[PDB]
Amino acid sequence: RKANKELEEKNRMLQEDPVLFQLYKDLVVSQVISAEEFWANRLNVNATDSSSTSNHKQDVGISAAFLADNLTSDIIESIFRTYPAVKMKYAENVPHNMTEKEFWTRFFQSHYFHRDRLNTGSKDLFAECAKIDEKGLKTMVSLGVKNPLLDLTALEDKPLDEGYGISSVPSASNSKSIKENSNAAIIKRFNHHSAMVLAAGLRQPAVKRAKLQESIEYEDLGKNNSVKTIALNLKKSDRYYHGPTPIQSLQYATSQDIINSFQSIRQEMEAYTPKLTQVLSSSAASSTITALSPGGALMQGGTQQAINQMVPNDIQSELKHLYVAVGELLRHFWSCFPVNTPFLEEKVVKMKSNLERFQVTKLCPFQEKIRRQYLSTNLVSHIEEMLQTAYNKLHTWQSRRLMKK
Amino acid sequence: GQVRLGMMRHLYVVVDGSRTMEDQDLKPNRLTCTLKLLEYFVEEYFDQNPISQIGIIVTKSKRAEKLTELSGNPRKHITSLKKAVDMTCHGEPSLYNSLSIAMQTLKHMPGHTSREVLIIFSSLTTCDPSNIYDLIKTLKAAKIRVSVIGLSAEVRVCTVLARETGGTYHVILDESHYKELLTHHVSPPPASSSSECSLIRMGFPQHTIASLSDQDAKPSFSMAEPGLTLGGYFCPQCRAKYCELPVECKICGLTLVSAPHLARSYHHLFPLDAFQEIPLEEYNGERFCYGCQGELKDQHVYVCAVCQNVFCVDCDVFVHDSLHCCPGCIH
Amino acid sequence: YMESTVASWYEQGILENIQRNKLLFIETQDGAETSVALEKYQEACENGRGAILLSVARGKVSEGIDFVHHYGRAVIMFGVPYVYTQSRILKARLEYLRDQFQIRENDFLTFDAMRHAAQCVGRAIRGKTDYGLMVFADKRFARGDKRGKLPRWIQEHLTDANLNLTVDEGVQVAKYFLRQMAQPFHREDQL
Amino acid sequence: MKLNVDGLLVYFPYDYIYPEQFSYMRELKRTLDAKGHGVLEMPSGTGKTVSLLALIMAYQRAYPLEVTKLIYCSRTVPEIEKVIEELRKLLNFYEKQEGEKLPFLGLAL
Amino acid sequence: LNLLVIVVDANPIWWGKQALKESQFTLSKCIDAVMVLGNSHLFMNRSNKLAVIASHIQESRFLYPGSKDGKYELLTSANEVIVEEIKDLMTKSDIKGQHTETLLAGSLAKALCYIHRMNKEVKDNQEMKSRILVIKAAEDSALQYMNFMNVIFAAQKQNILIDACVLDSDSGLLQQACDITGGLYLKVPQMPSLLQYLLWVFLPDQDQRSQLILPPPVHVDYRAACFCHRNLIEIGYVCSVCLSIFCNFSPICTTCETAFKIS
Ligand SMILES: [Zn+2]
Ligand SMILES: [Zn+2]
Ligand SMILES: [Zn+2]
Ligand SMILES: [Zn+2]
Repeated sequence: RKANKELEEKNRMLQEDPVLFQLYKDLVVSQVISAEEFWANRLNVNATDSSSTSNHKQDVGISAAFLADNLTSDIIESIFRTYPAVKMKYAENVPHNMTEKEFWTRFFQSHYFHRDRLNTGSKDLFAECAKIDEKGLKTMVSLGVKNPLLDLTALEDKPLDEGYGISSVPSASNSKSIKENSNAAIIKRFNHHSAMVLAAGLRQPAVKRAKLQESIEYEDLGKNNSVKTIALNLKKSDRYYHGPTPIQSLQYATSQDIINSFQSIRQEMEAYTPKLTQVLSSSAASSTITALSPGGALMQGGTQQAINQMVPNDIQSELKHLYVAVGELLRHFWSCFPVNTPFLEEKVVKMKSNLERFQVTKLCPFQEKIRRQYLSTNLVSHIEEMLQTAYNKLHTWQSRRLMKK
Repeated sequence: GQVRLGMMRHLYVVVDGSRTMEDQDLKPNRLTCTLKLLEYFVEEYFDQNPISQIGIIVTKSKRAEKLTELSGNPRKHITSLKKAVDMTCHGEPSLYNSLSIAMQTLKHMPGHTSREVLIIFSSLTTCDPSNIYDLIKTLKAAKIRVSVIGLSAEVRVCTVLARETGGTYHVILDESHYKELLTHHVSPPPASSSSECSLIRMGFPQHTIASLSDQDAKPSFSMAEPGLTLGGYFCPQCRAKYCELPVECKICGLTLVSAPHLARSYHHLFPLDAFQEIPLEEYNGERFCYGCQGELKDQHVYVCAVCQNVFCVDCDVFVHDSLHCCPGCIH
Repeated sequence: YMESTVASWYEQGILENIQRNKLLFIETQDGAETSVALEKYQEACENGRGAILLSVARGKVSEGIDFVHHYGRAVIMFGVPYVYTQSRILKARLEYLRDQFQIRENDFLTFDAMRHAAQCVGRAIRGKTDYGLMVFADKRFARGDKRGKLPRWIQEHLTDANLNLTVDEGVQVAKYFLRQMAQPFHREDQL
Repeated sequence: MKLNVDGLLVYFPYDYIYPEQFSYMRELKRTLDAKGHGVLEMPSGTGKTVSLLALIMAYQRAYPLEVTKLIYCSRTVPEIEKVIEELRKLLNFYEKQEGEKLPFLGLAL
Repeated sequence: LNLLVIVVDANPIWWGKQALKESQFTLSKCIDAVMVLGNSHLFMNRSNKLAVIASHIQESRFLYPGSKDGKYELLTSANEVIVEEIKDLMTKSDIKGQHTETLLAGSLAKALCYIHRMNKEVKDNQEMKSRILVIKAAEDSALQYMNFMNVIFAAQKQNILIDACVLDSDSGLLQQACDITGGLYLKVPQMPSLLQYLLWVFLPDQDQRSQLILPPPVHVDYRAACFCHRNLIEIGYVCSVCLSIFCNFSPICTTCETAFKIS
């Protein structure tokens, strides 16, 4: 019952991830800790459905145009972002007096299924609404970024004068055809689709001059070749030369031995070209072979590796459950443990960790009694080593902080 | 460079899965060549920087997919790339959600990691859920470094991305040039005046076999289809059981490193120098190679700076690529 | 002619594919609609999504405008600056140039057409360090007199192999052009 | 780059040109040796306005005894402003090289 | 096609103390076991190659790079030049006092670049599996550890195996190298018997390591100390500028004089 919600969460988990549900039971159901703590400190998930959505790139009416032959696909979500008039129309139509049954029944009508006349398929009226949004930005609605950039004087220079001019013939009030008007209308729709796309993806002296400025700037010489290099001139590199190898017993004796050894080995290598020193070498060959063989010297009675493969499979399943559970326990313990975090909230979390630790040891002893009393094998004492080290760090931290009282 | 480098390095590879990955400008289609050189990239990066990690996102159909999580062993990544040969590459790529998830993890991470993203990016049309300019201002303010390797074209956008996240943008001619670019991004890139210079607490667990023929041992399974582990590497912070030593402590937050791991990347700190390259005969009273005792049958003689001994071309490539030290200056 | 061409690029199934590769911004003879189409054409380049501005080689679109370092990479001159609404000011100025000056009919028409075509395609190298594709799209620019009246700094780089290319041969020359000319061409390659 | 344009030193504004700039000097060497109009063709590579002004200032500096006023004529209003500001860059370079006294009433209209 | 590169630690001081010991086993049987291993390796297949390097105290001079004996001439002439070269090397020698401990990093460097050039010599049909035997008898100096790891990682990249027969004393860096590269380590328990270990534990090539049952791998110590007090560390403090191991926490980093940011 717990929390109308959470009850679905911890539940959804317990159900799915079979390696995690198990754990959740082995810990909560086993009476070691409480369900809230476990689901509480187990935050590991994604940000959103994709950490954002897919912005309307372009051709949101012409990606899979008018044919699938608050949730939807890429096209419906991009229209929901892009044209908020269609958003408010979806607020009106769908909320009042019709449903998707009636609305899609009125969608398989002409211009979308009967192929009547609308200069293109089902994105044609969307392009007409984008052209109306462009004409609202040009006629009804205005812009925003218009100061030194998009200067009024530059706009004033264009369009010549109202009175008759040498080449006034520019916009003709006459000459409105069918195909010519359609081509002009298509251009307006495409230009505003880009403008709406810029508006949807928001979560002249302006452009040409600003990128000319980006090409300028003396950034290279602004600071330095490679910013502020912290030149790493090592002080004591001899610590690198003889590294982390411990100091071997290296006591070469007095330099009289240098002179004695130089004398003896200059006299020694004087002899050469015996041809035959192999009387001793045949002795060596009869002797070298024995070392190679297992019998005699050079064998350690090694590579034995005596194992205890008696009841493999179900004990392996037991140990999978156990190492998952104790991994989660020591995960929380050594994750909160390391820095003391000297306040009262973290110390209270450490006390809850202490309670979970003691009940974890009780559940581990119960699992060892219920498991290892079957055929008398399979030391589980590694998990007891891990939990004993948790026990030890807890008591050592307690004595350390009581010394730090 | 004798400059500070970012040596703990959570790099994070974002591959296209666009429509333009299927174009055949390379000798196989771009997906296959890119993925082959990323297999080589993961190999050489884990061969040269052991502490660091990689994560792989395929960006596909205006959405981003964390294909392989941020880990530090080449087996899982190369297994996933051998899987990802078989993909489809359909739809335009969104560089928003993938950079958002990478930012979300790489905002609160320890300040000393040079958190780096490498975007192998091909196509031209990118759909932006928010505002692209505000995303770059945010990613400029969010501590991370993003470098883009580009295919077929150069957008002033990849230049702004590279110079602001603090990265570098490059466009590809060939197989060989693209190998040179990924080899350029293997090495640890130098740090800005912004990244934290912390002191991470480290752990050095010794190897532990079965004590004395398992006389009072601690038989465990593992810690991340495992068998019965008799012995191995412990974790002194928490005293757990790890098979492979270079694993970030899964239940403590310590980083566990063997003695070679820090010594595998010491050559970045006391680096090499240049070889004085001279082709002609030129006063050579030392006819033989000081590298490997051979004659100089070609007209390229290479002489070091400090000791100024003699080296040939084979010793040049070998010293400057693999051995990373002059054999003379050791003596 | 642009009206009729972009008309018959729609009934014929072409223009959606051009949409799939880049974003069109067609021109109109409004004073404000052209400025909005130009502004979205320059915003699309900043977005990084491919754009493509198709205009008329006579109007104000190509008078004030100067080729950008990255605002126009490939100036596509459709057609030869030819009109179809000439009353008799043209015929009378040509009769004058025959009579009282000595300049032929077919000489002055070719001169006027080529000064407009190479005007709208001749400001590309705004900065010496820029790469600019400039295609001429119809066969008449190869016919010796019309090619002979392009300026010398464009005839110098007009190769006989490039003369009368196909569409796809021109596309492959464009690819090899851009790939050979997107590399680091630093100041040290110019001294 | 300190050009000798047969009478005068000329400080190339920023300091970057192709070898065609040396050829450029020869082309107007003919233009102001004899006064009488003259039609040039520099393509769009070199500073269009910058090229049309460095050498004319070199001649007027070498022998500025027959020139009262320059009337530049560019058509579009942005070009009017652009050519004035490139002339202003060249005067700022000209006064960085010299001192402070650089009398010069540039003026758009 | 295989390439054995024997490296014999010819410390004149150590073998001089060994020859004044008046034991059975002197340098003559060492270099003779080296040559019998070399002739055995050239003897096992026609295509095999051999190179024998001798690390002296101050120089890495190579030894290696009719049939009166009755051996193959390409073997008799090679044995004659190796014998005469070690007699010219070790007998007529020098004497210095500041540098008297032997080296192993330089001879391994020469071996690495020699295997590189001999792999460039190989044509496209055949390929070459290579390894480096190291016959060590002296005490390695600690002072070249910075160098020594580097050649190991070169042998990690160049896929050259490393094997080691140590004679008198154990060597942590060399068992470390034979652990990293995938080679093999062996400490001989009785010296006069040195020749055939080379013949059956170090003679067999890469496609006989997997067939033969060999002496088992000793556990390798990854001991690590500070640069401060040289004592053994289980938890250390490592800088991110100097990249150096400190044992106890200190304010001012000594290795690179770092103005340490304190929190
Ligand atoms: Zn731990
Ligand atoms: Zn040197
Ligand atoms: Zn060499
Ligand atoms: Zn330091």
